[PDB]
Amino acid sequence: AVVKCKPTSPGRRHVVKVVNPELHKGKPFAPLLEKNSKSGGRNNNGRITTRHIGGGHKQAYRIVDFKRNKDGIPAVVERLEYDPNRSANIALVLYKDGERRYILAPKGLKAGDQIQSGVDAAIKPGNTLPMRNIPVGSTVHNVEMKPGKGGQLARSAGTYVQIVARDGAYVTLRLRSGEMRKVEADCRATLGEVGNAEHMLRVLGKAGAARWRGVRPTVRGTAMNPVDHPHGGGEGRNFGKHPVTPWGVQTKGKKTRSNKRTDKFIVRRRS
Amino acid sequence: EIDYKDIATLKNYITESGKIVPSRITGTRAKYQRQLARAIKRARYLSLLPYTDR
Amino acid sequence: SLSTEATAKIVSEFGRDANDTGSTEVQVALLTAQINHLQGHFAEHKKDHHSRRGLLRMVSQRRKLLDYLKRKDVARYTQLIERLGLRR
Amino acid sequence: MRHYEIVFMVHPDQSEQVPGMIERYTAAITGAEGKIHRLEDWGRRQLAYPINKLHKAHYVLMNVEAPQEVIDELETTFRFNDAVIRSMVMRTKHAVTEAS
Amino acid sequence: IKVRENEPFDVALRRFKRSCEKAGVLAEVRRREFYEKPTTERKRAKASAVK
RNA sequence: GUUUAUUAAAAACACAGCACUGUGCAAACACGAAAGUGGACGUAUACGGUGUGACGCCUGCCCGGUGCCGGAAGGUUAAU
RNA sequence: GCUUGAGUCUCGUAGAGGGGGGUAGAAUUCCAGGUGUAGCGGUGAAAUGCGUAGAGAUCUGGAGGAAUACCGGUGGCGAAGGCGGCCCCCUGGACGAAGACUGACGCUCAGGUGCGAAAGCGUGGGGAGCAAACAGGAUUAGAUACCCUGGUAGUCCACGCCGUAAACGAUGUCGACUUGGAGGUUGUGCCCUUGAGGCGUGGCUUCCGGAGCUAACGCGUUAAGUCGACCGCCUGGGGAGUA
Ligand SMILES: [Mg+2]
Ligand SMILES: [Mg+2]
Ligand SMILES: [Mg+2]
Ligand SMILES: [Mg+2]
Ligand SMILES: [Mg+2]
Ligand SMILES: [Mg+2]
Ligand SMILES: [Mg+2]
Ligand SMILES: [Mg+2]
Ligand SMILES: [Mg+2]
Ligand SMILES: [Mg+2]
Ligand SMILES: [Mg+2]
Ligand SMILES: [Mg+2]
Ligand SMILES: [Mg+2]
Ligand SMILES: [Mg+2]
Ligand SMILES: [Mg+2]
Ligand SMILES: [Mg+2]
Ligand SMILES: [Mg+2]
Ligand SMILES: [Mg+2]
Ligand SMILES: [Mg+2]
Ligand SMILES: [Mg+2]
Ligand SMILES: [Mg+2]
Ligand SMILES: [Mg+2]
Repeated sequence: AVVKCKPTSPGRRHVVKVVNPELHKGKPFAPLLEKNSKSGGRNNNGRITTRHIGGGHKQAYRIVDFKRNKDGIPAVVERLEYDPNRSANIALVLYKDGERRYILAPKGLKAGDQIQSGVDAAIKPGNTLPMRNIPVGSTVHNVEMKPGKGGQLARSAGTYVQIVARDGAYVTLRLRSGEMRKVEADCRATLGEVGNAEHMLRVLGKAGAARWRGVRPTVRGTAMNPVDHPHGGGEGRNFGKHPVTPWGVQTKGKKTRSNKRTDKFIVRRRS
Repeated sequence: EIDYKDIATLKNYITESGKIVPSRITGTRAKYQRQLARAIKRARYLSLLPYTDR
Repeated sequence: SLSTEATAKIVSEFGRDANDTGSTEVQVALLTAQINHLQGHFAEHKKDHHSRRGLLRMVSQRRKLLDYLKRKDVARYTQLIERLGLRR
Repeated sequence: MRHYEIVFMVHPDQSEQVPGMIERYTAAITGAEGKIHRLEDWGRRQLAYPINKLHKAHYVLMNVEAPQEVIDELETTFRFNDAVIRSMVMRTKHAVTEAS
Repeated sequence: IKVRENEPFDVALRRFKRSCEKAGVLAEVRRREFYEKPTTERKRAKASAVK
C-alpha cells in the first residue's frame, strides 16, 4: 500500500512509502543466510570502478533458489519476508519432505497454497516447468538462458516475459525492454509475474534516503576542471561541446553493443 | 423452439451473403425476430452458419 | 432479490401468524436482510451506482417505517431495533 | 436448479479420443449432484468457416445440471485443453431431446 | 459476389448481378463518419406518405 | 548537508525529483599487455553516462552547420 | 376504528438497466517473404507526398490497437446523463394474474447529500485508425481558413479530480376530472375455440384532431383544458452572469 507521509518537517514532505502488512516482522530463516561483504566499488586492484557506490546498511544475504529443480514434490508457502538484496519480495516454501527454500514471490501468492515444480504441473501462477509444455501467450517469472542454468530474465519487481511463438526447437519471448529473443524450449520458467508492482511509486524524499541505500553523490562534469573531465572549464557556466562520458565516449546515442556471438537469438532489437 | 441448432430452418432468414432478413420483409413478429437474430448470431459463432460467403 | 426460502423464513420468524407479511416488523426484517446481503456486493465493484440507487431506496423506506412504528408502539419498536441491531 | 447446456468442439484428428473426454466429463459432472438429461455427439461435419484452416471438428452437446463451482472447473478444462477449439454454455432450455 | 449462369449466357450478360443488390451494400457502406448524422436522419417522410 | 588544512562558507558543490541516452547478461562500462576483478552473487520496476535541480503553471519555432541514428542504388577508395 | 392512498408477500413476462471476466468474425495499419513493374495517390484542376535503394496492385505468414457492419424499428431499458457482437458471474428497476397481509405508514421540499455527455487536469499503462496544435502544398488581392499530404496531445484502460452543455419536450413533482380516430411494443381473460381469428381488460409509446386555452404559432386524456399541495424562478435593453 502506497502512503504519503505528512509534511511535518523538511525531508518528510515528499516521502512516499510502500506498506506491505503481509510480510514477516521476525528474523529470516537463519540456515539460508550468508555474508554479503560490501565492496565500495573497488575491484581486486583496489581501484574505483563503477563510481557512486559506497556506504549503506549491513545487508545480510539470502540464498534464493532459481534452478527450481524439485520434480513431483509439492510445496506450501509459509510466509513472505523482506529481502534487502533485490527489489522483489521472497517467499519461504516448505516441501512435503521437510525442506525449506526461498523463491521469488508472484503477485497472488498470499500464504498457505500448494506449489508444484517441474515436470507436469498446473498452469496456475507459481509453478515451474519447461516451456516445451507451456501454452503460447502466457506470462512467466524468470527464464533460463540455458537449460538447467537458472532464471536470469525478468527477476525484478513486477517484471514478466510473454511467449510469442514456439514453432521449432526454440521459443520467441518479448522481454520487458521490448525486444524479441529466441531461447531454447527446454529452459524453465515459472508462471505469472513477480509481485511488488508498487515499487516505482516510492519517492525516497531526502538525500539520506539514497545515502543509506549505498549510493554516493554524483558530480556533474560541467562543474569540474578540464584536467579531470572532457566537460568542465571556462568561467561563467559554458558548455559548448558534444556530451561524452568521463573517458571521452559520446553519450545520448552511439550504440555500444559489440557482441557478434549472441546476435543469432536477437530477433528484433529494442525500440 | 428458436434454438441455435435448428439449421435446416434457420437458413430461410439468411440471405446468400450471410445477411439477416429484416422483419419488414419476412413478416415475423418483433420478439420472435429478436430471439431469431440472437440465435442466428449464436450459431454463427459456434460455426454453423457463415459470417460471409467470402 | 431475496430467495423464496429466506423470505418465508423471515416472515414466519417476525410475523405474528401465517400470512402476516404486511407487518412493519417483517418489512424491516426483509429490508435489513437485503441490505446486509448487498453490503458485500457493493464492497466489491463499488462502481455500480444504478444498483446503489436501489440500495438507497431500501434504506429510505426502512427509516420511514421504523419511524412510523416508534410513533405507534415504542415497545415494539425498541424490541425490533434490538433484534435486528440498528438505530445506533 | 440452474441447468446448463454445454457444447464443445474437438480437433478433427483426435476423433478416437472424444469418447474418453465424454466419459471423463460425465463422471465429473455427476460427481457431486450432476445428472445429464441429453448427451449426444454429431461427430465429424464440415465447418462454416475455416478456424485456422481446419475442418470436420467434432461437435459434442450435453445438457447437465450442476453447481457453478464444478461447471467452472469443467469450463476451464476446455480453456486449457488443446484438443478442443470452441465452447458454449447455455441456460436451462427445459431439456429438449434430439433437435438435430 | 458470385455468378452461376446457365450454359447459354449469350455474350455473358449479367442478369443475376443486376437483379441482386449490385451496389446495395457497396453504396450503403461507401459513406463515412456515422456519428452525429443518424440522430437526425429519421422517418418523418413516412408521415408525409398519406392520402 | 559539503567546500578552497593555513586571507574566499557563498548565489559555488551535493541533494530528493525530472528528462535523454546506452545496456538481453559472458550486459554496457571501468581497472588490467593477460589471467582476472568490480558492475553483481544484481537481470530493464536493473545498472551506467549526461544535463537540470523540491513544489506550482509551463517549457514556443528552426535539422541550413557540427554531432548521433538509419539507408542490397550510384561515384571514389587500402592491403592483396 | 376502516380500507379506496401508500406498502409487503406468491406465480410469470419483456428489456443496448448497471458492474466484473472471457471469447469470435470483418476491416485498417505495420513487420517478414513470394510474383511483378512504372507509376501510385489526391483534387473542381493541381501540387506537396510515396516509388527503379522496386512503389502501387496481388498471394502467404505474423504482431498489435480500437469498434461491433444487417438484425435495427413513427423499437426497448434507465430518475437524468445515457445504454447495441456473443458467452458466464453479481446485481437494480418496471409491468401482468388473482389471493393474502399492514392500516394513512402520504405528497412536496429551503439548507444538505449523491449521480451527472463532451472537453479538460493528476499518476501509471497502451497507442491500429482518427485528429486540436504544428509543418508543407494548393486557392486567393491577402488566407496564420475552407481543400490536399503528414502529424503531437487527445480519443482507449485503472484509480482520482473537474460538475459544466441548445444537460431541450427550451414544458418542476404529485393527485383528481374532461368527446374521439389511426398505429407500435409488452402482459392477460372469455369464446362458435377450426385460421397469422371474434369479443375484453392493463403498462409504455408515435401521429391526427373535438370543446377548451393561447398574442399567434400551436397544445389538446402523455394538455400548453378545469382544479388542488409544495418548491424553483422573472420584473426594459446593454453594462453583466461581469467586478
Ligand atoms: Mg542525479
Ligand atoms: Mg570550478
Ligand atoms: Mg580534455
Ligand atoms: Mg557567461
Ligand atoms: Mg557561446
Ligand atoms: Mg547550512
Ligand atoms: Mg571544512
Ligand atoms: Mg566479471
Ligand atoms: Mg545548476
Ligand atoms: Mg536555477
Ligand atoms: Mg420490494
Ligand atoms: Mg436544492
Ligand atoms: Mg474524457
Ligand atoms: Mg489523461
Ligand atoms: Mg497517459
Ligand atoms: Mg487535416
Ligand atoms: Mg446552465
Ligand atoms: Mg442529451
Ligand atoms: Mg433532444
Ligand atoms: Mg432551462
Ligand atoms: Mg394536435
Ligand atoms: Mg463568475
